[PDB]
Amino acid sequence: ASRILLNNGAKMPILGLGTWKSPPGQVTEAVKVAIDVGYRHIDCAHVYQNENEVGVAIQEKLREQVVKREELFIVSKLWCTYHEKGLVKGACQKTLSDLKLDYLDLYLIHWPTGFKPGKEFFPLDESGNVVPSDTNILDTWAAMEELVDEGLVKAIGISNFNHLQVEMILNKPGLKYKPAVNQIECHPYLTQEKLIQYCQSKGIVVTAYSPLGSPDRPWAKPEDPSLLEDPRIKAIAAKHNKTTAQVLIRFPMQRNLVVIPKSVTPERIAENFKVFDFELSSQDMTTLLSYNRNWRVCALLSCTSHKDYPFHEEF
Ligand SMILES: NC(=O)c1ccc[n+]([C@@H]2O[C@H](COP(=O)([O-])OP(=O)(O)OC[C@H]3O[C@@H](n4cnc5c(N)ncnc54)[C@H](OP(=O)(O)O)[C@@H]3O)[C@@H](O)[C@H]2O)c1
Ligand SMILES: O=C(O)COc1cc(F)ccc1C(=O)NCc1ccccc1
Repeated sequence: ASRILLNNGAKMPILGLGTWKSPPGQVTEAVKVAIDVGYRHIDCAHVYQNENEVGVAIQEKLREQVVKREELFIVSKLWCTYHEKGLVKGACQKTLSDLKLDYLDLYLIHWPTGFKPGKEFFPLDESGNVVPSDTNILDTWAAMEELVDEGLVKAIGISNFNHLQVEMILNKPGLKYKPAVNQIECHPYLTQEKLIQYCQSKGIVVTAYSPLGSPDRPWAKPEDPSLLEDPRIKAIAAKHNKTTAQVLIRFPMQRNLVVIPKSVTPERIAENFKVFDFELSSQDMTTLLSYNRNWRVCALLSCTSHKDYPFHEEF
């Protein structure tokens, strides 16, 4: 099936288009192309600095009647400097304004780490440490719940939450809406079995980010592992007459995950969508899982001292 049922009753397309690092001068056409070739889910964030341009594409396709709003699933994320309960609504409204929408299908707490509010996405002390917020994440969650009740978002969720942090939300006194989704890094070098099992057992859908290993991540080093160039994954792809990227996208789909590969290249946007016509064997799946190295694309040293930094825990 092309969609997965969320715990709010809505269906979420299991394939979406990522937009982190998509240049503002290219992302409008990227999203237009994606919608033209069948994508119905776009993953966005305020911190990506391109929501206005993403919105231009969505709006044109709605105006052109290529797709109805109800058929789209648009996701964005609350940045760390907006965890203060009194700032959450305004942050959501800014994202809605930029995307030119009157609701989001899903709004995520981007990271469990709250930062000092202000214009800077990463406010630093004079010694280079990120400056935290004293806001409790349970209070941030209550503010997210208000967005559902005010009609700004259809679903709320979390991102980069470790299992104890997910548990904190699930155990929140007076919890009104469970998180619908936990969006986490996941690919054959960071397979996330423990966290995935935990979330799924609680009815939380997992979205896999950086499924191709984020080769355009700005902190990449030449000697880093490369999923797209792994000869073992290439061999599995060859067996199926698919590309390595297509195998990397199909892999999380067969684990009942949502997956959000990013591209601004029209040929690749189309390629990445052509993943509903083959099946990896159980053996293929277990073989891909065996490549786990606990290797993370997404982490940040400046935030490792933050009390809510998610990656000290095993999972
Ligand atoms: N919640 C979070 O904290 C978080 C963190 C990271 C990512 N994300 C989300 O997840 C999305 C995906 O992750 P990502 O952007 O880190 O990396 P990714 O999707 O794993 O990889 C993107 C890179 O792969 C290239 N690529 C795409 N398709 C390809 C294909 N078929 N063949 C060869 N190369 C291909 C892209 O190049 P071109 O664009 O030049 O074609 C780009 O350099 C992000 O854009 C964002 O929406 C969320
Ligand atoms: O956060 C994303 O979606 C992708 O990464 C970025 C995307 C951006 F646009 C800007 C920054 C980052 C970044 O460094 N993230 C790592 C991080 C952020 C916050 C707390 C702990 C680790």
